[PDB]
Formats: sequence, structure tokens, C-alpha cells
Amino acid sequence: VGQQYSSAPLRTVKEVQFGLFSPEEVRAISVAKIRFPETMDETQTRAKIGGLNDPRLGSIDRNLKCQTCQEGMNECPGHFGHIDLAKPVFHVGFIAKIKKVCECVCMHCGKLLLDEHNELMRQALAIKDSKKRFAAIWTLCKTKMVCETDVPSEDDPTQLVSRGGCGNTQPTIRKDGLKLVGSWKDEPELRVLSTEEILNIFKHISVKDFTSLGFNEVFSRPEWMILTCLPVPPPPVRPSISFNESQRGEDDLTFKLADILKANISLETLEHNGAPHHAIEEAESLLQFHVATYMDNDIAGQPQALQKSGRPVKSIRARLKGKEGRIRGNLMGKRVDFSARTVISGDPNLELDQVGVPKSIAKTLTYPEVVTPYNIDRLTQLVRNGPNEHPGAKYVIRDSGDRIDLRYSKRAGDIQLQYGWKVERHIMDNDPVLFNRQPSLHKMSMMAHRVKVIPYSTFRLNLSVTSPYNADFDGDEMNLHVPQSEETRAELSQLCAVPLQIVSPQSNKPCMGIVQDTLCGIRKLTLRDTFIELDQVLNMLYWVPDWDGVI
Amino acid sequence: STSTFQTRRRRLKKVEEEENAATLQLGQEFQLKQINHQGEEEELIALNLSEARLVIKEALVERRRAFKRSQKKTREKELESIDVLLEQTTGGNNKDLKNTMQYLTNFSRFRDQETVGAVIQLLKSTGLHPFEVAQLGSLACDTADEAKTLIPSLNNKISDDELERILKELSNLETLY
Amino acid sequence: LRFGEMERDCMIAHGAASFLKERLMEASDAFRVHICGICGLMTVIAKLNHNQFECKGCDNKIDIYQIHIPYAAKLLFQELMAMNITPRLYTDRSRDF
Amino acid sequence: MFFIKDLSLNITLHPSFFGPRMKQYLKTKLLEEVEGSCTGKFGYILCVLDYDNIDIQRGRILPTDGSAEFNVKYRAVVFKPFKGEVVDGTVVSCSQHGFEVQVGPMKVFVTKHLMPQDLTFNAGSNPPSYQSSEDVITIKSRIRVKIEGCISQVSSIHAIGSIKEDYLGAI
Amino acid sequence: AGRAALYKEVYNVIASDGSYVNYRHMALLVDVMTTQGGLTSVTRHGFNRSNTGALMRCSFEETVEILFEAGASAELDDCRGVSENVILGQMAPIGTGAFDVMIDEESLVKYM
Amino acid sequence: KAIPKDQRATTPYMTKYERARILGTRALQISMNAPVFVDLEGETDPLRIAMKELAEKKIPLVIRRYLPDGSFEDWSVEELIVDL
Amino acid sequence: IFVYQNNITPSAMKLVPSIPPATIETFNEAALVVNITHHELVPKHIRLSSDEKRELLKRYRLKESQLPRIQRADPVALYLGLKRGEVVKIIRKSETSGRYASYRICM
Amino acid sequence: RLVKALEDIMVHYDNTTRNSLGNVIQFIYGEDGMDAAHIEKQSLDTIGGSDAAFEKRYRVDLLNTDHTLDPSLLESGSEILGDLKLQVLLDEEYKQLVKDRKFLREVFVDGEANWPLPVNIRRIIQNAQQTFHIDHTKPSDLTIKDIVLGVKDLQENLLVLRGKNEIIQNAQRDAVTLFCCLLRSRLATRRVLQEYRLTKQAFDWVLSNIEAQFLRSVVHPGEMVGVLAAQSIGEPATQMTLKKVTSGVPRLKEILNVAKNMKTPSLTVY
DNA sequence: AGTACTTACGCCTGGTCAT
DNA sequence: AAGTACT
RNA sequence: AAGACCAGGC
Ligand SMILES: [Mg+2]
Ligand SMILES: [Zn+2]
Ligand SMILES: [Zn+2]
Ligand SMILES: [Zn+2]
Repeated sequence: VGQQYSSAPLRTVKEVQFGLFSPEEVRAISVAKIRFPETMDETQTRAKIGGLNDPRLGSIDRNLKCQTCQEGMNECPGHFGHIDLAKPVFHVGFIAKIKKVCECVCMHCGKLLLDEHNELMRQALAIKDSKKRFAAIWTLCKTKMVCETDVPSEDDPTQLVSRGGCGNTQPTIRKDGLKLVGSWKDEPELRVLSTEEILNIFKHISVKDFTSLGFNEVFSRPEWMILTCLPVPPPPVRPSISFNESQRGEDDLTFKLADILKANISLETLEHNGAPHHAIEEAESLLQFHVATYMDNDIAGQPQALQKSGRPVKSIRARLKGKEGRIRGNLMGKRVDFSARTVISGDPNLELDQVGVPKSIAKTLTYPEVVTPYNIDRLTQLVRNGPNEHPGAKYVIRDSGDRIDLRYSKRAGDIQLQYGWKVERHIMDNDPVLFNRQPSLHKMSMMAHRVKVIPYSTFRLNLSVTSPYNADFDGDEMNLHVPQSEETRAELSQLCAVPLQIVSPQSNKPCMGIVQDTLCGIRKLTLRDTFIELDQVLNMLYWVPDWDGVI
Repeated sequence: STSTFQTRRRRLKKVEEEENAATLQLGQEFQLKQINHQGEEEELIALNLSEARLVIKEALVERRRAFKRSQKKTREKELESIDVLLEQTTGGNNKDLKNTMQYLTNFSRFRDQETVGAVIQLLKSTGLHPFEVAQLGSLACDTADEAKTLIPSLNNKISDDELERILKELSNLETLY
Repeated sequence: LRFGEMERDCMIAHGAASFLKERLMEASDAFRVHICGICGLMTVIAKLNHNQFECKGCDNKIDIYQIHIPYAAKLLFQELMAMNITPRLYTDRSRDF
Repeated sequence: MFFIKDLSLNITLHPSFFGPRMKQYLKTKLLEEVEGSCTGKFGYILCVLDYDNIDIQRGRILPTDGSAEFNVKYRAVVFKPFKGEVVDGTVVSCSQHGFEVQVGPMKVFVTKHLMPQDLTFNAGSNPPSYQSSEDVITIKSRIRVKIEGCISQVSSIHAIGSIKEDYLGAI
Repeated sequence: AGRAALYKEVYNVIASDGSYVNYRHMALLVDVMTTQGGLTSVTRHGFNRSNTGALMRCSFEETVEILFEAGASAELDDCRGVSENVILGQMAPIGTGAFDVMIDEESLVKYM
Repeated sequence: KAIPKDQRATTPYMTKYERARILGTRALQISMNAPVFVDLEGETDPLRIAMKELAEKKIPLVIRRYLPDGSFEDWSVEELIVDL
Repeated sequence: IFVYQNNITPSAMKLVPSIPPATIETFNEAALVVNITHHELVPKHIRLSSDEKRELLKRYRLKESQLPRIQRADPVALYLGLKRGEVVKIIRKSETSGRYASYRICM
Repeated sequence: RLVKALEDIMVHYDNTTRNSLGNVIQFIYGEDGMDAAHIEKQSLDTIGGSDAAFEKRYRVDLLNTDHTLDPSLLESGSEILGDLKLQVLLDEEYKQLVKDRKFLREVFVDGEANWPLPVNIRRIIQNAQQTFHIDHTKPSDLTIKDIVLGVKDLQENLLVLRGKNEIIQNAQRDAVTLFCCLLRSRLATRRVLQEYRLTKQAFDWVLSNIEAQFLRSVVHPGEMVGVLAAQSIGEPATQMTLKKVTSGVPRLKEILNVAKNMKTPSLTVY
């Protein structure tokens, strides 16, 4: 896949290490300074400004360039960009934790709030489960709001031992929108916890403190739950849409960045200009906002960040949410090729394991056969035959990884085949296919049938193999998928073939029988009362194809 | 590439790659404690020229042999005698090997796998480290200064006097031409 | 046509390993990306010509792999990253079991 | 300085060659993609020793095409210079900027100003050389160099070395 | 004893319809729901919290939320999950893939 | 970790998934111009040749059987009985 | 083993885990009027020697965690007084094969 | 859900049922290691029937003019009547079918005797019948030893798990137990000779088949049993098109959710 | 005891309107 | 709407 | 070409 050979060894993914991005790495990796918010028009002149999308990231206009990386569009994944924020911001999805952590550690000196000294604590440090330590720890010290300096050791409650210092009272905390607030207790003291602060307190937390709390010194240090540098997904994640030329077509995402950007610069230009001290934190919320909505948009703090036209805004998160999206609707299930669908009808003249494919499709669907002395002959004929007659083919591909389109190519009728080449040919009588009918909730909702190219337009399946698929002919449709590797078919014929499914394990009994006519009729035909004379008995005999020819 | 007998668990932060010097700190792939395929430990493999000349030859030869077990179904004098062995069992595009055989065979200091044997039986009583027990074998040396200076890794691991006897017995074994 | 969840679950039932992969890759997504044997990421700047490879930042040129995975997957990942989450791709197991 | 390191390599064999003498092919291909290779981590792969007992192990079959993949464990003679290593070789080229000495499969170069002082450079010479009070260095002359620094590149390794120390110079 | 009950009950839900299901299946399920410790619900609130890697639970009811707290606590995924592989485009350890196939060069000679 | 050919414990018979895959895999290669270790009684379809190679048990393959803990057992098409 | 009637004082109970090795357990009368183990459903369990256990593992190549678990408060677990780590063997009847051997470790 | 909750589950080569972690779920798929596919409803004759009938059918006493095998069945009949060393095997056999009985009546209290079990013995014999045109007239040719010593030697080769130790070779006997009862039930001297006049030929064949036919009914390390079981339930849960209690689909929902407040709570006390 | 949180069948074919 | 679990 | 709705098919 992709094409073009690479001297790079090739492996399978075996482990997936989930980490968090360190603003330091984010930079390293990036190839884009991303300072400007505009898209292109270097003063209307078409191209792209070394500002947003392409200060070296991926590209468009069908033009090699991608940091010389050439290859162009197809085969050049996105190249991340970064964009130095102005002031630290929260990570919409982490907020929940960033909070719980502070309630777990007190500021000023930044360190745990319960050491080996407290016993209930011990039992909470043996637990080998991030989800469980961090959930037990939290519950155990979310209540304590005083940075103890001296506690009664394993001996006398009389004798007091010393550890860390700074009893600066611990403030309870609550979540207001995208900011954290806490009081310090006669009468309270309410102040806003500046990101700039939290960040700090985390930076200082101890190495064995990280870990003690559900974390990991190398892949995910708390101090990273707070964004400082922002990775910039490259075109392919937020591609455009061109209506030829002199028009637009930008992608939703490529706007929120546009916003985040604007909202970033406006800020900065205040900390270096007429900075009315606390008329800034009115624009630092805006950043915190965008850089939050960019990732999530279905919050409880209402404002949807409706984009002109009142259209919602597809937050990154929204792209993966269950069903119709990436994970479930793009990865666990996809649209596929070498597949077809039409109406189904009975046809008591097909073997159970067969399936009537209409000529229309047999000529459309193709199978890649590899030229071999065993076939060459046959194959060259299919190729000679063209892509219009039935038994034929429609594509020859040589080692040189080049497609010969059999319907054009001044060489159509020509062509000598070469052992090694492939000849995408038409599906033929007896090509094992995977047939099926949705909803699929059985091994049997998908079985393998022998193909039988037939006229007229409908998949014609044998009757008995109905109840498994659970289908009627009142206008029902079914899907057919076509194998591709000599080994793929093998997997269908050797484990999916209808004959094998006859006995169902779901209820340790056969799962296909005899219905309607055949059944009804098989009874009449039985009766003592029922007698058959020669003239017919002879024909009937002839019908059973394996009749030993013994009247 | 060509993997090397040991899977150093690289935990993201690949940074520390020290210096390569005659402080005997050679790249990780050359600690004196490396691993053999059988799964054992094994002192590094220090080859002094003219000792390598014999090992390359040894195989390049035993190659020619088993390269025919299947075909059934004096200075300037060695320059020719080797070019052939190559044009027989080499890649013919191993311009490196060629150039390694000249170098290896011109600057060599021993012709007898016997003489080369004693060289080794001698130096291997030092307890010195391999790299040293190599530079010592392929480098002329009259004084200890000409030695412990062109091999600073020695300086304190041996008395001048001693390392000096060894050098005496070197120019004594140093095969003629 | 569509080969969704349900139709998958049956292929798993049948135990038709390869045919599954095929429907999922070779007949749909399929994509060849590069990685760093160090930081399990797509970073790598492969110039498949002059073979140059790099991956500054973790800075490489030597340890680099090539892997086949559904383009959607790649995307899933890149998308993830943009949200500041790092999906590491390693070609060897070190955790045993 | 020359080493005999234990390596291994992975060759992907197409089914075509799944013959009777496969072991033969592999080995053969091992040798094509190794003898003469170069890495900063292995240096110069010069020759494969003990051609015979080369361990092939069982190779597994990939899973889309039939290509199989074997982890060929071999053992070879390598050599990778270092900063501070002392070696001697044969000069090859010699210019106004210095001469280049060839230590083995590698080429170490020496900067005019990295040699001594009393040694000037005579251009009007044929062949080109470097004259001294009593010393004369040109094409074939044999020098002994001290490698000050290494630089790995593509399929080779060069390095700069001095002769401004003691016990260094011609021989 | 609870298992016994959980099973007996489920068994009745399929028997009240005149349908028959071979023990083993309800057994299995009933067992899956019970090993862990007590009663693990076949719901987002249960079996999708177990020690199973991320990517797997990711393909169900909590996706992102689950992914987030994965890179947070730097989880590691075995890629032993059916799901896992499907997402990667790899052949999954399942029937046809519960083993490897190799060419025994030795036996590849006595064959000629 | 590996496991001695003795101390072996798996099933002496070939699993359907195994056989299934062998034939496939085998075909695959056969269709790729891999050598064919059996006299073709006129056969010309790879999977069909495969079924033959597999009946004279002349298939040069080895099924490595991984165990839940990582260790494996190595069985040869040769050995493995084929009931089905 | 101590048998309280209507209940024990929460001031009291927090004095059992204060003299190790020795162990203590608490049972309400009302829960011992009937032996739970005699119930049609609850099959019989069995304690395994720290030897018999170190075996069960080695024979199934299992790690402690991969084993089916039982609650430290689970009725039967108290009836035998298990300890976090002790493994029990559950032997029950079966409509597929008379007897089925299963194991449960403790957590 | 059902499905997503059991994907990862399959039968591993050790013949245990685990998921993606390795956590055993069933130490033997279905407490018996048999692939559902090869199973039919057989009857355990040993269970039902008056203590009376049992004797008249399975009891053999070579020390009694009226409880011995009439030499009209066994070739070595007359020269057996009385043989004491035999009556011990004979008695051993009986003291077993007896144990079997009580055992079964301890598992299937109902008295239901028809159960799903691998290898359909009824038919396997039926073929043996007309495959050797066995005549109900002339006598057999089985040493009593021939029978009872082979039936035993049969059970031995019905291997499900293979282990080279105790803990395993012990689960073996277990996973088989139920079957055997049925086996010992259908290959009881009396029966084997008075009901289905099998020759030594017939028999040695019936035995071979059973062994092989069994080794076929085992489960294949590979089956993704998890998904399967899932579907197998969810499937008939759609065909559900609908004495006064919560029953059916809304119920099954309740169950899988592990809900606390079930519309109907009931409770039967005897 | 009150509030908040995530979910909701599978697939497939039409025609319509607009920032 | 409902049902659960978390605050 | 993408997204929202509506009607509809099994
Ligand atoms: Mg219908
Ligand atoms: Zn690029
Ligand atoms: Zn503090
Ligand atoms: Zn990198």
C-alpha cells in the first residue's frame, strides 16, 4: 500500500504507549513556527504564507513540496506544527484532574499531604493500580486542609516528629466554568487560581510524588496537563475543499486555530503595551476558552462557541465520539471495495452452497490472479477477451507496479503475459465469495457461497439457506463481498462455506432445513396413499444427479 | 540495519551518548562486557593488524573450500595471492576489503599463526584491556614513552620497566621480511 | 458497501483472521507510514529517494521503522496528538507476558 | 582496534526461492547486504567469518504474501576508528591544505596547520609534497597518525588526525 | 451460589420463549460477569473499566474520555485485543491467527 | 521461552484454523511460483495443489503454537494428524 | 471467634488488627442460625496449602492476577476464614460433565 | 454490549478459556471442552427406572442358574457359569454402574435423563448393527474379559486435556466423568450381548469409532468462543416477539445491567 | 438527597435548503 | 426518560 | 465535495 519502495525495515505494532506531550517535545517535533493566522494569499497572490498551514507542513495544489519530502499529497502524512501560547492554559479534558491533584497537594512547597507516617495512608500506597491509588489517595486527603508539619510517629502520640515545612492552610476548591477557585479559612478569602501558578506547584512536585499519584516520570508528568505549547495538526487532519480556484473551502478546525491564534496575539500585544493589569485576564480567558473548545465543545458551562451561522463547531473530541466517528465508525468498521448488493430471490435449482451473481456484477467485480504457467494460457485469453465479454478481465499489472487499463491502452489486444504479473479478472463460476444480509448477528449472517454467474439482476440464493440469513424475497437486499488473496479465499472456503454451518453450535443442532413447497410437497409425496407410475418415476430418477442408474 | 546482540531498552529520552576516546570509553556497542549469541558473556574482541590479516584470510580461504563442496553438483608475493582469493570469494565490489587486505597485509607485523600465537600468549598476561592489547600488537615501540603516550590508556596500569620488556620481546618476535 | 461492526464480529466468530484484515486494510484504508524506533510517533521525515530519514527532536536517521495501518488509524492518532495526547507506536514488546 | 563483533540480520525471502538450497541463497544474500556496509554504530563490516556454521534458525512466513523472514545470526570482522586512536597508513592525496593518509578501508585527513611548523608545503613539486629540515612526505610515504576526531557519513567514515605530537610523523 | 442464580435466571429468560441455548454460552457470559469478584455489569459502568488495554474499551461508550486518562497515567497497551489489531490493520490473534507458520528448511530438503 | 519437542502438551491433531491457514498460506506461495513438492496429477489450481501437498503431508511448514504466557510449541505439518 | 448478639461498639471493633500474628473474626448470631454452605446452590469450596497453590499456578502458567477471585467478605470466604492470598478450590456439579474444578483466589 | 464484553475471549491452546489479559474464565470451555457443534440429546439409561428394572438389565451373576448369561448369547457361556475370578470383574462393573446412578441422581435431581453430550452412541452402534449383518440367532464371541477390559481401555483414550502431571491429568477424569457414565451405561456386559448382539468385530469397531468420534468433538484451540456465546444469546433475543412476573427482553435488560430495583422481586421458599 | 453524566439497531435509497 | 454513580 | 433535516426500504 501507498506504493514506492522504502529501504526502511517493516514491522507490526506490538505496544502502544500513551503519553502526554511535553511542551519541549512539541517544539522539537514541529517544523512550523505558525505565527500568522491568515491562510494564504501573500497579498492575494495564491500559494501559502509561512504562517498557518504550510510554513512547511503538508500541502495542497497537487505540488510535491512538503519540506522537499516531496512524494506529494498521497504518501506524505501531516507534519506537525506548533504555536507558542502566551500564557499557560488548561486542557479541557484534564481540568477534572488538575483540580483533584491540587486538592491532593498543597501549594508553596508542593508536596504530598500524607506521608508514610499516616497509617491509613500505607494501605493506600501498596495498591498497584494508578486508577486505584490515585482514587484512594484523593479520597483520603481531599478532606485534610492543613499542611501538617509535625505528626505523631509510630510511637507516642505525645512525641511529635518533623517532616516538610509550611503549614500554609489548604484551600478547598470548586469548578467554575474553565477556572479553579478556592477559599482560605473568621470569614473566607476567594481568589482565582492562575494557571501560571498551578503549573508551578506541579513543576515542583517530587519525582516519587508523581508516581505515588497515578503518573509516570517519562511519559506523563502532571506539569503537562497544562498546555504551554500547542501542536498544530497539518492539513490532512483539517484539509480544505476547492471549487476549482478563486474561492475558499477551509475546514472547521483550520478556523478554531485561526481563532486561538488571534486570541493569542491580542493577548501578547497587551503584555508589551498599555497593560491595564486586570483588563488582560479578560482576554486570557478567551484563549483558555478557544484552546479548550478546539478540543471539546459539549461542556456543561453552556456557550457552544457557535460559529457564524450558529452552526455548533466540530471539536476534535466530537470527531471520535461513538458511532459515525473515527473509532467506531471508521476503524472498527469501514466502507470497502470489491463489494456489491442487489435484491435476492429464490431459485430451487442452485446447490445449497451456491449463489447467483448477475453477469452485470461478475463483470464489474474483479479478482487478482497472478500469472502462472499453470494458467498463463487461460489468463491471456481472458485478457484478450477484454472487459466487456463475460469470462474476461479488465486490468493487468506488471512487476513495474503500473496498471494497464484493459479498456483503453493502445495495447489491449496485444500483451504477452509475464510469470509474476497480476491480471485483475472477472469473478467466475466457483469463486468463493462472502455473502450476507444485515442485521448480522450470527456466524451465519455471513457465509461463503460458490459463485454462479447468471443472467437477470438478482443474487439468487438457494432456499434452505434462507433462515440462517433470515431472509424473505419481499424486496430484501443482501451484500456480497469478494476475497482477494489465494489465502483469503482459503479462509472462506475452509471455515465460512455454507456446508460447514449446517450444524449450529449456538444450539447444538442443524440450523437449515426444508421449507415451503419442498417441505409441504415432501409430505404429500410420502403418504402410503401416494403412488407413482413409470413414465414419471423415470424422470424423477433422472433428476437426482447422483442416481446410480438403477431403476 | 544489522542489530547487535543486546536490546538496550530505550525509554524515549535518548541522550547521554558520551565521548569516544582513548579513555577506553568506546560506544555502548563495545563495552568489554558484551554478549555472545549462545547467550554467554565474552571479553571484547581486540584484533591487532597482522592478526586480523590471518583471521580474514582464514575464513576467506575456508570459504573458497565450502564454495566448491557444492560446485560438484613474502611481501609483494602475497599481494597477488590475496587479490585472487578475493576475485574468488569476495563481492568484487568490496573495494573496502581489497583496500583492507593491502593495508592489513602491508602494515602487518607477523606471518606465522605461531608467531602471532606467542604475541597473544604474551600480552594476555597483563590484565590490560583489549583495545590496548591491540594497539600494543600493531604499533612499533622502542621506549615506554613511545608507548604509554601513543596509548594514554596505559599510563598508570604498568611499570615502565615491564611494559619495556614486553616491547623488547616484541621486536624480538617481530617476523622479518 | 459497508463492512461495519456487526459483520466484523461474525468474522471474528468464524475465526477468519486474514479475511478480516483484508476487508479492513487491503480493500479500504491501508497506508504506509514511518516511525521512530525511539519516540513512537509519525514524526519521521522519510524522503524515499535519497533514503534520507531523520526525525530531529528525538533525532534519528538510523533506528526507523515502516508500518502498515489503516489511514483512519493514522488520523485517529494525529487527531489524538493535536489534543496533546501521545499514542506511541513500538515495534517490539518489552513488557513481556 | 579491528573488532570481531557478533551481529545478526533480517532477510525477507520471497517464496520463489523456497527451493532445496535456500540456506545457500540466504547466506549469499546475507553477504551482499553486509560485506562492505557502514554504520556509525558498527563501523566497517569487512568480512563474514565462519561462513559455514551460519545460524539461520527457523524463518517465519509473513502474512499477506508468502515471503518468509529469517533472523540470520552471524559473526564478522569490523573496524571503527575513534578519537584518540593511534594508527598509521599510506598517504594518497596531498594538497595545499594538507595530505590524506589511508588507514585501512578508511581515509584520515591531516590539516596543514594540524601538522608541525618547520614543515612547509611545496606546490612546485611533482608529485606534490611537504618538505622539512630532514623529512620529506609525499604520495607513497608512510605516516602514523593520531585521530583527533571522527565523522560518520553515508557508507564510509573519515576523520581528522594530527602529527603535531611526539612519536608521530613518518617512519 | 450467586453465579448459579445469575445463570438460572438468564436461562429462564431464554426458556420462556421456547428457545434453547447450549449451556456453555450463558455459562461463559454468566462466568465473565462473575469471576472478577462479585457482579460485574455488562455495562459502561463495569466490564469497560477492567484492566483491559485502552484502545479496546475505547471502542465503546466512553471513547475520548477513556483515551484522555490513558495518556494521562501513561497506560500501555498489549495489542492482544481483537479490537486493538483491527484498529491497527494487523492480523489478530484469533483462530487463523492464534499461531505462527514457519518454513522448516530441514524438512525442505527431504522433500525432493 | 520455547519448549522441548518432548514435554510437548498441545493437541496431537491439527486445528481447523491451522489446517485452514496452512492450505491457504501454502496456496498463496504456490500461486507465487514457489516450488511444488508433489507430482501434479494434472492439477492447476494452487489451493487444490495445496490440498494435495497436505495429503502426502509434504508441506514444509511448522505451526508455532503460542500459549497464553508466551511460550510456544512447534509442530510440523508432517507430525500433526489430520482428522477433520 | 467472637459472637455478638445485636451488635458491637465501633469503639470496640477497632482493636482486632492490633495484635499480630494472632487473628480475630466477628459474627452476628442472626447470620449463623443457618449454615449458608448447606444451601442447594452454594457448592463446596476448599482451602489450598500455600504449596497446593504455588502448584496450581505453575501448572496453568498463570500469574496470581489472572485467577478468578473471591470477596474477602464473601459469605463462604468467612465461613472458612480466608486471607488475602489464599486460594480456594471450587468443586461443583455440571450438566456438561458431572464435576467441574474451578479456583478462586482472594482479594 | 454482550459482544463488546466478550470479544477477546477464546479457547487457548492449553484448553483454558481466557481473554486479552490471560485471566482464566473457564478452565475448560464449557466445563467440558467440547465444541457445541458435535452434541446431541442422548439418554442416561442408568438414571431413570425402578431399582427393580436396573438389576434385570445390568446385573450379571455367573454364580446363579437364573442371573447368568444364557449360553445362547455368549460362545463361552456354559464354561463360565460359576467362574469366580470373573464374577469379580462382573461384580466390579456392577458396583460401578451403581455408583454412577447415585452420582447422576445427585447432579440431575429432576430425573431428567436426556442431555446434550458428544458422540452419539445410540447411532454409532446402529451402524455397527447392519454394517456386520449381525444375526440375533447365533451367539457372540466376546470373552467377558474382552468387553469389560476394553470398555475400561476406552475411557483411557478419550483425552480432552493432555498434561504430564497430576493437577491436570486429574481435571481430565473430571471433564470426562459425565460422558463415561453414559458410556458405561451403553457398554454394560448384559446390554452389549443381550440387547445388541455385537461380535468381537462389531465391538472393537464401535470402540474405535467412539474414541475417534470423540477426539473430533473436542474444541479447537482457536475458536473465538466469546463472540460466539455473545451472539448465541443476543440472536434469539431479537426473535423474541411478545405467570405474572417480569419476563423476557425488558427482563434480560434488567439482568445484564445488574439493576437493584427489579419490577418483580419475588422469592420462593419451600 | 440532589445533581450530573453518558447512552440510545444495522444497513440502504430518495429529495431539499442554506451559512 | 431512566438508571447509575458521584458530590 | 462536506454537513442538518425530512420521506422511505428490510
Ligand atoms: Mg422482509
Ligand atoms: Zn511531507
Ligand atoms: Zn506545603
Ligand atoms: Zn523521534
